[PDB]
Amino acid sequence: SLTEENAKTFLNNFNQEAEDLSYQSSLASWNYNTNITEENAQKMSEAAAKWSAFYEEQSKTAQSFSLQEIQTPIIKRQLQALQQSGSSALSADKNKQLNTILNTMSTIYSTGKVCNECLLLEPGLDEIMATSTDYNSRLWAWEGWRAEVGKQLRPLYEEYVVLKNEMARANNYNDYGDYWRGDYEAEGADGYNYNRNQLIEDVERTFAEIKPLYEHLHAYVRRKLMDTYPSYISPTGCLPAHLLGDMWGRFWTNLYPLTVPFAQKPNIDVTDAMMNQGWDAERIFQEAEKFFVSVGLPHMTQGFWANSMLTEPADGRKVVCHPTAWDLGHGDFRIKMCTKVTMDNFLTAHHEMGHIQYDMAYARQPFLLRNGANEGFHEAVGEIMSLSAATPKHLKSIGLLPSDFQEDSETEINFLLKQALTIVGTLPFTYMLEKWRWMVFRGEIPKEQWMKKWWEMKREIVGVVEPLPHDETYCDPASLFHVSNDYSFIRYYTRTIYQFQFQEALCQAAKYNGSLHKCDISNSTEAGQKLLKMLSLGNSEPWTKALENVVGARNMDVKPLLNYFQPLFDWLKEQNRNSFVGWNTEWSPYAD
Amino acid sequence: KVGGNYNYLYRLFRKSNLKPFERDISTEIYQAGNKPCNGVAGFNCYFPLRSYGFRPTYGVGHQPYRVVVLSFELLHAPATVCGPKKSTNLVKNKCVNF
Ligand SMILES: *[C@@H]1O[C@H](CO)[C@@H](O)[C@H](O)[C@H]1NC(C)=O
Ligand SMILES: *[C@@H]1O[C@H](CO)[C@@H](O)[C@H](O)[C@H]1NC(C)=O
Ligand SMILES: [Zn+2]
Repeated sequence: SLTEENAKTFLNNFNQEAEDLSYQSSLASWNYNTNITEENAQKMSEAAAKWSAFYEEQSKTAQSFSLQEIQTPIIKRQLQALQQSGSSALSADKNKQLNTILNTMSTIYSTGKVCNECLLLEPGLDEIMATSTDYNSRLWAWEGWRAEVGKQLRPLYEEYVVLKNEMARANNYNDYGDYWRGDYEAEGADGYNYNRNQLIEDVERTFAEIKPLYEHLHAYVRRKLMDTYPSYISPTGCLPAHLLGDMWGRFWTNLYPLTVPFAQKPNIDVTDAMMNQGWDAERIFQEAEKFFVSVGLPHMTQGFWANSMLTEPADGRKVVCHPTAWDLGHGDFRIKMCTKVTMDNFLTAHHEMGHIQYDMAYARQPFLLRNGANEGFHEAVGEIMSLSAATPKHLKSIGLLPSDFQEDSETEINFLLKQALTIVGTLPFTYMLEKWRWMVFRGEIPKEQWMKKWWEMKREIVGVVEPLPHDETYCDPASLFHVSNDYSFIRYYTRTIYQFQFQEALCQAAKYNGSLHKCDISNSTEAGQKLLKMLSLGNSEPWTKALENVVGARNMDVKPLLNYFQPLFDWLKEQNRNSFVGWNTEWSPYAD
Repeated sequence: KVGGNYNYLYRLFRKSNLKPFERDISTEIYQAGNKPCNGVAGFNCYFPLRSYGFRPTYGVGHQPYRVVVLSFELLHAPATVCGPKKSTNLVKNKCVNF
């Protein structure tokens, strides 16, 4: 007669129907991705619409069971994971307006072009911003892009922010930033309870420790770019936005040819060594399976080798040609990837097999809990596999590098620098962008000072100065893919922290004596059973408890990140002696 | 079946558990809550018999598995089901055990 058993029966029925409906939707999506046609696209759209209708109907029906009467914790968590409405809180008119604005912004961002040659975003602009080293050739493209796309998305983004705030207020929240940070909200005991407002205080604390390393890296990059840009870089100033190897500056990996510690000893590439042995896609997948079994993980399913499309189809099928790990359900785990015999694809195979093994872990949990702890766990569990499989020891153990090779200091320094240009260089950008979006959604930044405060944060946090003045008529934040299209961006910082946390926790448990970046979890079963303890829980427990099962801490920790690049940190600190680590927030390339 | 073998059904909800060797073929709506169901499905009125989505794309834990249970009954009545008896060859002009 109690509402607890009624809610349990309702959740059982919902899961029983979802394990079929979501499975059919995922099967339709996979059939569309295999052979992109019109009929498959229509079937996928119909399946997705049916699944969304079922989910919203069940959410509307589940709101009649308040969590105060539910005593069982898992049942309460399952009910909370479903009572969340989301976009259905708004009325029909507001929802239609928000959808139209989102679609218009997506169409403008996808069909954007910059001409005074005449190219588009991906064909010409990306290649120029990645490879070209001329000042004007990059400046004109950057200015044209952030003047066209920004001024075309500003009036739509202004109303998009208001509509998202209205949706958040209708969903019992305050602002869109709190709704996005609500994913890291945990519930449990006195020690396993996390609040949304605590993330704002913890992110800044975690970023305060990575400041000296980022300052040294920025000083080194500036000193190395002073050569190629003699009359465009100040000795005690910031770096232009169009000289970061990217349109926005998210990844500084394109600056490796210009910023190299030791050019006479390039990085290690096993492409030719893999081609000589006669390997292929199936060999790479078998080696990845062997690596994942050696650490002590469950064995791959048979359907992974028959139903999954591991290689590019030669039957004329048009695939999106990008890596993805699909979990259709009921024991169906597939990988859709443009896999080749290259090294980057070799690492991406292990990265996706990590997500697959993650999906194969929480399958015993109910459907309402078949997901990671948060958005920063699912993508970080797979990254540590690629980090541990790209070591010179694993390559020699598998047979890609001969035994006569020995680890050199200059090669390790170059590898650490190339990894920091991609991992350490994106954290300040992510933090600054997320702080800006949070302060804009919260209404702290007036609508007449968006660009001013944006560039001030670019000067103070990322240390990036604009090459030309941009007033409030532009909208450079909206020029990003994650900002134009509705998507979260704070997940990348948490992922970068949690991957190093997991790496250190799994390397200290195997009693490894050496550098953190040279760890090797192979031939160590104790490193797997300790990891699965977190992989088998998923969303059934708060993320703090799942994090405690691996590293012991119940919050973010940046000490493993600083310990990962400790030799590189010392090398940069020793090389940047004849310079000033930092940047003044007054220099301007446009000003005389 | 590729499209789906929805011919096999299974009971998920019921008032109480069954007894040893008991069969239930009722198709009545499961009265979950205090609301008296009137043959229609909805809130607190769910259908007890659900269907299997058997498809070849499943893994090893959701594929159809056929299970047979052989139970032996040895009541006081005389037994009429004995195992296969063995046999041998015959012997001539020699005393053996028959
Ligand atoms: C994929 O679609 C193309 C276009 O009609 C067709 O020629 C090809 O046979 C299809 N392949 C499969 C496996 O269905
Ligand atoms: C694991 O042990 C086997 C057998 O001793 C050996 O052949 C292999 O190289 C080892 N792998 C690593 C990574 O130590
Ligand atoms: Zn990915």
